[PDB]
Amino acid sequence: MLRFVTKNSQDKSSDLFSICSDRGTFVAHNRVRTDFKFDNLVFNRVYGVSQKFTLVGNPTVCFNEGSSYLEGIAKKYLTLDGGLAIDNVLNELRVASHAYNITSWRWYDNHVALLMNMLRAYHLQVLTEQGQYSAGDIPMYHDGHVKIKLPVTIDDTAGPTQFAWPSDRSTDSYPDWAQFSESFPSIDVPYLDVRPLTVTEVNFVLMMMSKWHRRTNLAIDYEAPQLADKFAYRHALTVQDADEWIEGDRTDDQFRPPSSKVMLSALRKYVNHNRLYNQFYTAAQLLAQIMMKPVPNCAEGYAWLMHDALVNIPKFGSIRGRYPFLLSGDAALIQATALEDWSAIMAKPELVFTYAMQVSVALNTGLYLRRVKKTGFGTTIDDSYEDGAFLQPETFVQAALACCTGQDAPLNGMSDVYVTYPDLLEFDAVTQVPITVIEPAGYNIVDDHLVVVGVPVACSPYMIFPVAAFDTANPYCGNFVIKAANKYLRKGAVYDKLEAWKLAWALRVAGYDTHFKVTKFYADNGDTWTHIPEFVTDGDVMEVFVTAIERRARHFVELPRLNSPAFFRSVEVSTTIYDTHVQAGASRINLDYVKPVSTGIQVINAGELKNYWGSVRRTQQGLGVVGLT
Amino acid sequence: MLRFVTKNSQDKSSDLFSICSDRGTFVAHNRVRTDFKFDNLVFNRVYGVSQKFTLVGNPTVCFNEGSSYLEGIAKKYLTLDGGLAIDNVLNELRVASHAYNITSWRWYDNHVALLMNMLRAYHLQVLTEQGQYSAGDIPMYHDGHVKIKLPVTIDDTAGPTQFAWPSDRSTDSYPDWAQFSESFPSIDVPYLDVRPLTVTEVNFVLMMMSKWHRRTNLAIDYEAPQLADKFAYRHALTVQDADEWIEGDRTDDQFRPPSSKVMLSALRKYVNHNRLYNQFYTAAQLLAQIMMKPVPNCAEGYAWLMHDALVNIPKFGSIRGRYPFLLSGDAALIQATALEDWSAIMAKPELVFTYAMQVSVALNTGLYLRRVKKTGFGTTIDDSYEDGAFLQPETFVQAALACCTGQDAPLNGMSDVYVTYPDLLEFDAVTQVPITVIEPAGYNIVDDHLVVVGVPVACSPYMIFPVAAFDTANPYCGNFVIKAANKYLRKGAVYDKLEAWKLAWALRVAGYDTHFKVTKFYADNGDTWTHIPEFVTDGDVMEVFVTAIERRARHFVELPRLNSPAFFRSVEVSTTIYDTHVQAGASRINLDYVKPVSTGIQVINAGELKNYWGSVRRTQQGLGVVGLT
Repeated sequence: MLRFVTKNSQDKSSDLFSICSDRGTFVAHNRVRTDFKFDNLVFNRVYGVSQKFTLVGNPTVCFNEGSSYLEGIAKKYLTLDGGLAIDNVLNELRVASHAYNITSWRWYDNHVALLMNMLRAYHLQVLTEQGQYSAGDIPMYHDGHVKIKLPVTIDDTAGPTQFAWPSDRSTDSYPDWAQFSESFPSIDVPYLDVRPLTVTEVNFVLMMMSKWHRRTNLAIDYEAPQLADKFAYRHALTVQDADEWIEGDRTDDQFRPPSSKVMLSALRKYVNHNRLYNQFYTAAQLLAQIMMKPVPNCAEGYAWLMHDALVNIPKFGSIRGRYPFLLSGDAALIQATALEDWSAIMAKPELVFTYAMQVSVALNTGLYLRRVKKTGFGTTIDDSYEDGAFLQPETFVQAALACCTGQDAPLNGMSDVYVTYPDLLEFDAVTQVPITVIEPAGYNIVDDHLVVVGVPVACSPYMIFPVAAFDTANPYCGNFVIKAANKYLRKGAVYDKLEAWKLAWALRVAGYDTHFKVTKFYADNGDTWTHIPEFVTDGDVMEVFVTAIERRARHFVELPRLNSPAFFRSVEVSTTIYDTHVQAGASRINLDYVKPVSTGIQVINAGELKNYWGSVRRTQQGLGVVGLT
Repeated sequence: MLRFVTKNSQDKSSDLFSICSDRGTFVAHNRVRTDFKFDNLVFNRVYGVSQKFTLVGNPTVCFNEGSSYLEGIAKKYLTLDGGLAIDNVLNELRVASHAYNITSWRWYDNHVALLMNMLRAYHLQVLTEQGQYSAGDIPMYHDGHVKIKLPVTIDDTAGPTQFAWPSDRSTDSYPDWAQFSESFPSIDVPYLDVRPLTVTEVNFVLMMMSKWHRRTNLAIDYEAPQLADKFAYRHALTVQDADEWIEGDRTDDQFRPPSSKVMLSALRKYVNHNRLYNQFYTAAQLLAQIMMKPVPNCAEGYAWLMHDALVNIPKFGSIRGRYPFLLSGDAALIQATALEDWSAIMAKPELVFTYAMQVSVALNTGLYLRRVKKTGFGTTIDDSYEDGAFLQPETFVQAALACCTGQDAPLNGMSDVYVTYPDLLEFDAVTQVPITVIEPAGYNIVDDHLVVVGVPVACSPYMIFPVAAFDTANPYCGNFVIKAANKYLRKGAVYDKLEAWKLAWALRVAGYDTHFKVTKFYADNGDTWTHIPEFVTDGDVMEVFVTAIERRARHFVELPRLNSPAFFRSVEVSTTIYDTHVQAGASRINLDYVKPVSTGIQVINAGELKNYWGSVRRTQQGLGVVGLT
């Protein structure tokens, strides 16, 4: 995850932003300078381009059965090829079978749900103490023309301002827990080791073991039942503050949730003690992938925002506190990527939020990129693009990321886990958008409802600028030249679709709107980005007519008559970012703090694609899932 | 003096401004263009920077005893090494001793006070006929915050609008004068030869022989008693118009002071006839050095303006009209610098005023430069800077000029004459400034009084731009580059003090104010120059923190986030002057008119440092008084 953010070490550094949001949303400002080079002299415009992101979401959770993983177990009981040694654990058990039949049969170690719960609680408490925790509210689209407003399940103003405990006292049951220090396990039941945790951190862990009530519209407050019906924890001291709060003995005031630092320390201690590096890596990946979506500045863009995601979080199971000697020894085949990403998150916890911000934009753009690159602008005859990585729900987000940006998207590192949108597997997926009553201008409104085909572009690429989405030079590349039209006639300046869009974008930045035929280039002011129109994607057309290029009221850098001969000059456009700052209502990272803990940790760089330890690579032939090498 | 103004012949030319001032002060406008070169393309801002100068002053005069000089005497009675030949004058006297005992013993030729009186009267009459002669008035400092207002000894509005005679009729006595044409002197008393002067010019000379009453706050209207108690002038015609005005015979209307042209012609005739080139050169130097001070645009800057100067003008004595044959023959060892500067002033009389304007700025800046260069920003361990030229009061102004600007400051050319500030010999000199009652912002106000240490910078260098005050590139140099910070941390962008000031100045010009720690950069609008803050001078600090660089209301050329990595670009700044004009309420000079009169004038380029015929040179080791070579 860290390498993806740093673009494989851009000058061995990158930048991060902490989580901040008001009313469930936050703007993401930018400052850029766009050049215009014609007549061998340079003009420029410095403009502020913003981008709205929202934390509001309602994903569908699926706490179904999942496989077991024993990576953070001592090297002498695990093995790369020999796997789990049941003979060694029976010998060291201290007949054998008499313990086998009791509990030694399950072997269902998996804490992904617990780690995800602790992470989302940390994020929610961060928002709480920043004075910004509240019920979500999706923004409205006021543009004089057709207006969009969406509902929320919980009202913002009545919504809670404080992150209380997820579960509600005196309404639902809790898992039955009791401290357990016996060497010999007695009941087949998850045993989780929390020995080195303080009273408050172990209290927080076992309280988050309970079930989760949703009290807000945010995407990370999803519903979650109790991870285990019964369980026991390996701790020297018997903790019952949570138990006292379960009954009326402890009041709400005296059992307030801890501060963000305490939850972060609890998570660090838990993962370090149980050697849960890969499991936490998967948990962070999933939480970031479900974190948020970008608020569109166009009308048809909200169709992407209407969709809800489906997540496969595995059912919880912990065999690490059953036997004290499991963790005695260096951990077995811990992935190097997991170690470095874990060190990066623990050093800077905002890395997960920044990666979520990058991944939302990359995925939303890459879905459009794949719906276009399948047909290749309609000059691909067969189906030899091999976009099949989009099919299996696990490599959905990874394939979208790889298609949008050339970088290797990081696989989830875990089997039967994914974040997927089932209804958007196919690119000819129609969506309906509830729409208020205002006269139209060619937004193909049907029965007072925007009909949207496929998935729309809903964000500017200004947080991943070198995206290289297209092969040719374009605004996504950043620097491009504007060439003369293919041939000039009465209708005017036959232009190829992609080059026509490039010209339209450059003129819209420069202050001239353009008129097309087979009518203008509806864009956004705040975000002077002009999203690619449907004439590029439809593939029925290959040349387009630009009739007239007019002057907007907000004039800017002056250009000649581009759409006519003897007056056109081959201007070229280059933009650079001056200042970016995610405000609402930064922290530099370099590869100096990446150095992971290698003391008593066996590290394998190689991975097997069966467990999804790899990275999907986009090539010209198409996407492709590649191992970690 | 001329070479100092022309910077040793800048393209063999320079520029001058005539004296002009309203209410005792005059602005000094400028127009400059500041560049900003980053991303291989150039931005610029063209802004008007002004500077206020005031003629108001109250120097302390000291008409004490001084040495005698016989330079403009015939070559056969003076000698470079043999000196005054008393045998030759006794032979040519036409016993000898019988004339010795009478008058031939004194030999006290010195007219410096008379020449200075005629020059200041010329300047005052110029101001009078320009409709700008009035009582002085020091400007007030209105800035919303703490405000400064200073008093004046004579009220402006009640102050006279016309330059009347210095002395007051029917209040004080006058020197007793009578025409004298005898070959044989009778009484030991100064005898000054005014033979070729007209009636009005000789009248003006002998009237200025009287004592001077101050009727204005200007610095050149200083008090002066009558130069000689008794004297007689060598003139063919007995002039008594001044005598008639002494009594009631002549009214005020009929004895108005002459026009500026008449006084200038009188001075030219007097100095040419008596061969007073060196004496006039010293008089012009002194008058220019006391002319004026720059009005600061900062608060603590007025402390320099509060100070008063101490001047050593020698007591008058003239042995040149005693014997008609003294001036018969070519003059003896006249300095070449004196001749060329005399020719330049007579051709253009505004050279003295322009040199005064240059010298005020150079001296005020160089005092700060020496108070800093002694410690070398606090990385000099010993006292091996050899600033001892500042100690003796005679080479005070010269040392300040040499320290500010690399050019050789011209020595006074005369012994026991100086313009000096006794209390500012030491750089740890505290001064108090009367201050009006307004809430503070960190101007260390004590008991409603600005406490100021040392001497503050009170002027912009825009009239001497290539100043080269500092060794490194800086705004004083004009062109400099802005480098990356030494190292970046949470507080932000460790910067060396000098480079931090360079960055602050460049940003303040560009429209961004900057915040420092160990708080901003208080500067002036009208004069966008930002004076060097105390963190540069204190020498306790060597690195400074720049926290944030904000955008002012009056935005200008846009720059990226300079104080952060991945966003900083090494901008470079260069400024050039577009138009300068000294307005209130120019005259080009080239080295074509410099050609001095060499007919019957013996000229020596070499000089002896005993009589202060040299030029103090600043080197890296320190200052140093160097002869004329």
